[PDB]
Amino acid sequence: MLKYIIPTMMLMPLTWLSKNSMIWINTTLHSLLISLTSLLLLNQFGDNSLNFSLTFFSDSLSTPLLILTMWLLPLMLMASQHHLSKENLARKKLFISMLILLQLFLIMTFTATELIFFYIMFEATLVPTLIIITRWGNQTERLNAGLYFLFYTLAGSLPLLVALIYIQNTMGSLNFLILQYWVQPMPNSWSNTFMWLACMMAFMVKMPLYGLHLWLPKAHVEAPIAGSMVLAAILLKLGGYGMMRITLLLNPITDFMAYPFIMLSLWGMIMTSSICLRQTDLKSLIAYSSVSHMALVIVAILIQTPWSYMGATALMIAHGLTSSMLFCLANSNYERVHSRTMILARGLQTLLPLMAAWWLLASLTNLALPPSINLIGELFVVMSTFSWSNITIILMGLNMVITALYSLYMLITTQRGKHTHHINNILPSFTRENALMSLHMLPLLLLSLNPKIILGPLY
Amino acid sequence: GKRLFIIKPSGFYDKRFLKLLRFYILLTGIPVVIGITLINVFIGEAELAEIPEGYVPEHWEYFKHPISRW
Amino acid sequence: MNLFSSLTLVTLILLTMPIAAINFNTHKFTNYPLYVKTTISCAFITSMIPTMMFIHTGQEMIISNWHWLTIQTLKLSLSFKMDFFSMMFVPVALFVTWSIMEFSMWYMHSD
Amino acid sequence: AHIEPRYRQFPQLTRSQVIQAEFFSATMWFWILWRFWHDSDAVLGHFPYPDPSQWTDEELGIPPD
Amino acid sequence: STFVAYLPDYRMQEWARREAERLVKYREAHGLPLMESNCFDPSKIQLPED
Amino acid sequence: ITKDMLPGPYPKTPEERAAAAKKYNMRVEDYEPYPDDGMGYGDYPKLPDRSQQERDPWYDWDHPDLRLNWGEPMHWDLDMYIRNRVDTSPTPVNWNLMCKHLFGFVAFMLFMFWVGETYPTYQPVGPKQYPYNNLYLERGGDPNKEPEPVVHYEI
Amino acid sequence: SFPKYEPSRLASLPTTLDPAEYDISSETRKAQAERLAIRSRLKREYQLQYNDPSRRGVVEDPALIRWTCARSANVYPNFRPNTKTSLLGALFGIGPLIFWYYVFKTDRDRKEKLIQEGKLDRTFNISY
Amino acid sequence: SKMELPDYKQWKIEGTPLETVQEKLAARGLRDPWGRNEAWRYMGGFANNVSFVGALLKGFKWGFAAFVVAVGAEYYLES
Amino acid sequence: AFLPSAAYLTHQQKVLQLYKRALRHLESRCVHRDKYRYFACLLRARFDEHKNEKDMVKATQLLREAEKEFWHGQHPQPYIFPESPGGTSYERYECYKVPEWCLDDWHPSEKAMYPDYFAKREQWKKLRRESWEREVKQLQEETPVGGPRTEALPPARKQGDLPPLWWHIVTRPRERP
Amino acid sequence: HAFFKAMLFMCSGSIIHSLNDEQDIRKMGGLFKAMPFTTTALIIGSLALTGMPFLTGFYSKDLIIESANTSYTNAWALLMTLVATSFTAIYSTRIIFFALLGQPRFPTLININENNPFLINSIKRLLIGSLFAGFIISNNIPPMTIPQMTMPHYLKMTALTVTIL
Amino acid sequence: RHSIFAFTHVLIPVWIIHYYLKYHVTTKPYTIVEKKPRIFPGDTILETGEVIPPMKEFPDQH
Amino acid sequence: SWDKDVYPEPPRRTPAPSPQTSLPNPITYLTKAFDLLVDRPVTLVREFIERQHAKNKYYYYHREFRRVPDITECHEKDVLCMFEAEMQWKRDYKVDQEIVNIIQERLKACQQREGESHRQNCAKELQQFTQVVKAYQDRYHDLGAHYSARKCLAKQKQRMLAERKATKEAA
Amino acid sequence: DAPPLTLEGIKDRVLYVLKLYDKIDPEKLSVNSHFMKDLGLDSLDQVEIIMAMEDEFGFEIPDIDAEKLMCPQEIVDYIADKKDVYE
Amino acid sequence: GAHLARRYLGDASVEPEPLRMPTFPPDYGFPERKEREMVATQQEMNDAQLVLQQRDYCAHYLIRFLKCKRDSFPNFLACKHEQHDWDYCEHLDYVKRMKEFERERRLLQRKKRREQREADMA
Ligand SMILES: *C(=O)CCCCCCCCCCCCC
Repeated sequence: MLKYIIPTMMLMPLTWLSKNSMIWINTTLHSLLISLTSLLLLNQFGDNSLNFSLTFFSDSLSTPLLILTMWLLPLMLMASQHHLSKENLARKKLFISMLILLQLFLIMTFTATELIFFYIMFEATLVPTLIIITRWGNQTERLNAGLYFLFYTLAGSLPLLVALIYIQNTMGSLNFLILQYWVQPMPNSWSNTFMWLACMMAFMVKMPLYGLHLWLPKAHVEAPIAGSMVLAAILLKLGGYGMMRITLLLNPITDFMAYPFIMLSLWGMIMTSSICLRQTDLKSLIAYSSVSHMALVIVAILIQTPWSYMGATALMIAHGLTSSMLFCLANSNYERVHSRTMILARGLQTLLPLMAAWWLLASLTNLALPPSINLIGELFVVMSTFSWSNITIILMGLNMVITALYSLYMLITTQRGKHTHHINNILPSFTRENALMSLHMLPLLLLSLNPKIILGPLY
Repeated sequence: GKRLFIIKPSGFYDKRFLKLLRFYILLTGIPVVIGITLINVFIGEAELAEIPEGYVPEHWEYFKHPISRW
Repeated sequence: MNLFSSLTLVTLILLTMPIAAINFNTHKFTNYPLYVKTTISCAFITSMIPTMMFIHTGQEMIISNWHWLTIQTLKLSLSFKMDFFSMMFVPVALFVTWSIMEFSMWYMHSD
Repeated sequence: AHIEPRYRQFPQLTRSQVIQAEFFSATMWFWILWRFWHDSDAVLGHFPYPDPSQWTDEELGIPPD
Repeated sequence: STFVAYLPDYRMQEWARREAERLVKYREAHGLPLMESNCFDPSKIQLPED
Repeated sequence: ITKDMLPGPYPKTPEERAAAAKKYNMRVEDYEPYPDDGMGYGDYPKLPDRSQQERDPWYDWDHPDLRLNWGEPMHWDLDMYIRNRVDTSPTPVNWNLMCKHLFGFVAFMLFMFWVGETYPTYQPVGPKQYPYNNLYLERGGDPNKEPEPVVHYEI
Repeated sequence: SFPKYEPSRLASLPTTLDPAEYDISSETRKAQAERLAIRSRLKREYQLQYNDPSRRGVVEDPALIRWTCARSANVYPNFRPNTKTSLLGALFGIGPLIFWYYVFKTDRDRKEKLIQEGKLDRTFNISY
Repeated sequence: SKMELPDYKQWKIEGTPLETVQEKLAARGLRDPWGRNEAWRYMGGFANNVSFVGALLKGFKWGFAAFVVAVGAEYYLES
Repeated sequence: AFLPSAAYLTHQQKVLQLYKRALRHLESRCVHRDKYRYFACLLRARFDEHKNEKDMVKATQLLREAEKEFWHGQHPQPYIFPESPGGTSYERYECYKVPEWCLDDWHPSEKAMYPDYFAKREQWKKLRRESWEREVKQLQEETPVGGPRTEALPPARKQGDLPPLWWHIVTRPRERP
Repeated sequence: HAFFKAMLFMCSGSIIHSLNDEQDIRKMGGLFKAMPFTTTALIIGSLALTGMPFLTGFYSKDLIIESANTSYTNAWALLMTLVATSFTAIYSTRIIFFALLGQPRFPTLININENNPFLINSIKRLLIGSLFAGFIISNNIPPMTIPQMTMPHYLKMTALTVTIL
Repeated sequence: RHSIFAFTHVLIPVWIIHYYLKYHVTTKPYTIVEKKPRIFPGDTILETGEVIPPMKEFPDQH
Repeated sequence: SWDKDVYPEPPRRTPAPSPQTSLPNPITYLTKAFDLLVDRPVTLVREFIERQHAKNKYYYYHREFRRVPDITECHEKDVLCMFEAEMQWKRDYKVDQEIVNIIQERLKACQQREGESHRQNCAKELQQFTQVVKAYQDRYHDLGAHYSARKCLAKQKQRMLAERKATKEAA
Repeated sequence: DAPPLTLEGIKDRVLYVLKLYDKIDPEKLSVNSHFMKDLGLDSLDQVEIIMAMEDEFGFEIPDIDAEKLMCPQEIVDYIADKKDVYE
Repeated sequence: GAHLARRYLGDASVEPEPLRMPTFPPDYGFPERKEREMVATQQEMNDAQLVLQQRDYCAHYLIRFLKCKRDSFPNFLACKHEQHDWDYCEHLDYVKRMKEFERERRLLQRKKRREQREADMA
């Protein structure tokens, strides 16, 4: 993984040496070139992981997340290059520097061979997201959201540090391959109870688990578009990848331990979805949709069945792409109408036909329309949970209503009806926005043909 | 007759975006599909054969399509 | 075998090609509903012929023509099942949809 | 030309729709009358339903008792 | 799309099918049952005596 | 925007209520805040809980779809009462009469279906007589074992 | 005679059956005049801000921002923990959770007990 | 474009059931103020509409004649 | 109740509204024209029975009982005109009523194929931007203390002056685009 | 069912467009002779809906009635099936009586016109389909099950008696 | 240029699908499964040439 | 092509078409027109492509793996050989899943081929399918999402212990 | 389909519907005639006449607008502004 | 349909239950009864691909009608006589089933009369 870290460390002076008018083009070109070279990680096997050295390895689980991350960064640079056109050159270069550092941090975190390196890199991902949220955010109370995000993450992750150092001192190592070959069963003791809690609560915080999800409806709203995308499409999957790695080490206690937590999602993803039925802020609606999808991911990972794992990773990738596209749509509409109120801008189909088509495609991919990746993942999760127990189909099936009952609702109020009279600054669609949304959407429809590369490590 | 001007939003921008998107997709889609069909027709696929005694093939010889072998 | 499978698959492909034709369009079409109505009628004939051969013989089949997924022990493939129900339902729906082409061409001319 | 509008009177009708409607009504009546003269079974009665209680005792195997 | 359409026989999965094309061909020739119910040889297993 | 044009706490004395009514641009008598149950409604007034369909559509509104004027202080639950959602328009029949009629109708039909399931109808004929021991071999029975043969005779 | 309209929570009384509409008192007249004047002033402000040729943008609606801030950010500063809110939080916040946990624990215990005694039909279940 | 209306003298109250309604009202002591406006609906081509049995038996005569001709042709063509 | 110009509905307006709604519901319940005409004459006679009244309270609960009887004898599914709200064709082509200001966002390539219409639109825009100042000057002085009491707007007074706030009514979209 | 239901809806849409989008049947009538082809299509569609013998519906609907009585079935289900058949006949002739028969009720501007080749050819194709496709399908499908033949006379005329009543 | 619509839409997909089925679909096993045809007593088989014997003598009822 | 033993097919028996009516069947003329219009040019194109293939021929081979001692002949916490044993066990798992796929394809092909006589003419396929899924459930089921050769070895030891107490309680 | 209407045809049709009324005479009926002042009718006659034109032209005129349609020229004006004449 | 009245509204101890019928041995008052004969051999009736519900005693006419449907294409109405023959055979089978029903009813009535004789005699 030293063939990708050094290109980002060379991208850093590439955005610190360009002119004031050529930073965006050079950064976009070189990040797209790195995204093109990112496909060499697909040399995987059905039984072995692709190991490069003692510190970096990549199986069939971290590879789609890596590809999504360094495909999302050029999209981030496109999405955040208009509302920062009034900023200072030094602050613009600092913004690009934070984005490049965040991408480097993510691609170093996703390939961490040993778990302590993953933990320190996982906490190191806090700094640029917090800086972006508390600096380039628009609303007044963004400091509260940044403090809530940082403290939820740290209060989750410090018992994770204590448990990881305890495990390393107890058995001898934290390599994932060695722990795959030196695993030991954990008996049903209260020490193992608190060990499971310390190893899990950080990832339940960053997923987020229902009950501890309160850092999402704030930090997803007042943040800018790039911070919203990096919060919605990567870091939750970072927590999911960490939980997937950790849950190997905590058998067979989880079989009688994960009863509340699973069900803390198995009801929560109902009522949070109901919150999307009564939301006046579109970005909060997208954030709560992300909460519901991550609760489904929590259930799939915690029941630890194979089909659940495949559904979890497929829904992870599909929901990340869909939520990034929806956040870009919300940002474009907010730029056009200067308000985040959903009830304000109405009848946008009569003025913006192509944007209405993109809205329709994004809403259809959000409600798991087959044969998209989201339907594949959610269907695999439903099969696995029905294998777990019968009655839980109800707890999924009613969600099958409510998701549609908000998503098409989000499609209706913003697009269908008589248009607003006093709003007369709706410009035609920018080519930048259309390019960004096509770059969001077309990879999903292309991966719908060949999903076998994003179905997990055990396909 | 009595033709009335149908008031409509400006349709130049979306049509230009779709045209240039189709152009930039096809400008590389046509040569790569021409190369693919020329590989399929002229170079052709592989043939399955049993391993001879005393031969240790390279890894790319364990695959069929020439693009996959490359 | 040769006539039946080819004719059913080209019925499907004939019905699905105007979507790509209109998605790869630059200019304004000259009677696009007329073109789609001709496509519907030709697909009706191309689907009525294997229906006639099934009435003559009694031949049913299943074609798994694209290996899509091999997920764990389950195999998912693009499979078309031509049996009695599909055989005697497809031409009826295509004829009704042909009449719907003609009536919608007359009806929505002001739209 | 087309059919010109009229005010509080019967609209002008050409020959084509009238002869089409008359021919189709005649075709329907001819078809139903021909199928009633040919088959006459599915509507009026196909097979003689025998009376259940009129069967003779010696062929149904009940001894005289 | 060209690259992902032409991965070199991904995860050896297609190869596994070819291996299956050999294996049952073996086990339909010598009269062996189709698939043993024990993954390892039972003669090399020492159960804990009780 | 400014701080004193925004909602605050629950007013208690008359002059705070008058200031709230001035801010919410209603009369001092038509301003009825929610009761102080500690739920978080604040000083938001209680509209008479009517759908937007109840408003006259022939009136010229600033927002014709929502039937709401500009700056009109909307309901606390306006998103519940939009024209694509829950309505409160009057019905030709009473609501309780509607509910008891529907419940009695469905209960009577379900009881009729129950008593018809208990009391079936049929044609006074015998069973379908099948060959080959009631088709044992064609039903998946093992040919190596010979079950008890049934034999169907003339009548 | 006639069947009198009984209003409910989802069936409002008709406007023409209201006795208060049939009141010709002076106080109702000044109330109607005052609300008409308020509505006329707001309408005049709206169409003054609406027909301006120089303005090209969003006419700010204070009522919409007021409603959004009352719905979103002004719910916690005006909250007092009392017995009613505590009872409604205990009935709706943890009740469904413990009910669902109990029914699922019972079902999973029954399924595990049936499986471990070898009675459940799991012959063709090889996907899990 | 511009359509020329016919004369208004032709719309008379008679020839309708409207005059029966009017005389029953006069028996109770009222008068009909809109006889002429509704008099167009019962005068002209719309007068004496067929009953339902006439609607069901549309085209029965020619259908029966063609049925007789066809059954005679198939009766004489069997020999 | 809720009217743009008046703050209340008088007795005459209530009686006429009840009469019109009763005639509509009676026409719905009496589908054939002759039965409808006969019962409309009967209803007009019933309304003219109590036309000449001198006590306001007697008219008040007579109207109350008449409205109660009309509520009892209404059609559950009254006839609604297609363009009226609640009809099948209500606000349908409102989906195609694109506002005129979007024409200000057109490309110069697609603005060159309608030269004369856009020149006339430029003239209309100039007329609006030269009439706005005198229309707001007219509306400022004519407005009394406390704002206007009614929603009615004053008309054009001086010669050469356009009525105040006229753009979004004169340039409203057509019914059939 | 598909053929004559498409016919009925499509002729209804022709009538709706011919009368300026007036959809209520209480503002109708007098269309028996103003729309001859549409009246013929609507009458044939209603007759196929009711179960008029030797039409398309008679080749399916009446047959299921012959299987709805001589079977080990629920009594109340068959009872409301027959009552539903009577109700179908009732509302079909109700639509015939209100829309086609009677006297005109539309506004005084008459714009009745159907002389368009697309509509005429399309409804003609659906009319030929409703005339003969039921016979073709009922006589061309392979025999999949055993039809009921020996069954009494009072059960034989049940569908026709219910329709006539 | 009168019959383009019956050639550029029909015959070229017929050739493409026929080739793709003849040399890419039916080559792989069990992709296309055909039901065996109906055989009646007294029929003749082209592949074997053995004619089916006729059925039993009918105990006629009418 | 495919090996006939791994995907068996009973030989087809197509009847001779015996005409009894004077009306000529149009399906024969349709097949003749199809063979005159479609079969010949496609066959010519395939022959040309086969000539171009036969101009330049190259070979590809099927990879094989030798036998390593499995997980039961490995010292605990000894990675350098038990890793190979786990590797071979995962390869055997993939091959065995493909074997189950082959049996499922055989069963479905038998059902579709025999049609309405599937209850009688496919007893062998269903019996072999039942046997292979019983053995598959006895080998790999209930392992979990983090399965390894140690878990399968423990499950096999548990099953053999249950068999031992079964024969001890029956004697 | 849907033929256009001209304002001359609008007043011709309105005067045609007015001239068939039995409480009116076809002699002093003009296009600038007040219904109660210059013609002498009732308010019940006014609302019933408004309902007659509502049935004639096939759309509903609201009561708030219906109370002010007081002369045939004003009815023609309301129909003209509703139906977008002289295009 | 008076059998429903005789079974439900009257007494249920004399009318047969179609779920369990016949309840009496076949050899009751029937000296040397005959067995109904198959005509179609089970292999010939199996390779004709008949549905299991259609595989009753009269499958030979079904085989003949299917063969006539196959050979007389496209004249689908050419040989309806074989269809009439198969329908007649099905009608005869239904007649035999109804005769079995009447025999069971008469035997149950005779059993009731025998128990009535026992009650009024012993
Ligand atoms: C006794 O009645 C046997 C017939 C079948 C059971 C009764 C069926 C009743 C409904 C169908 C006949 C309706 C006659 C008007």
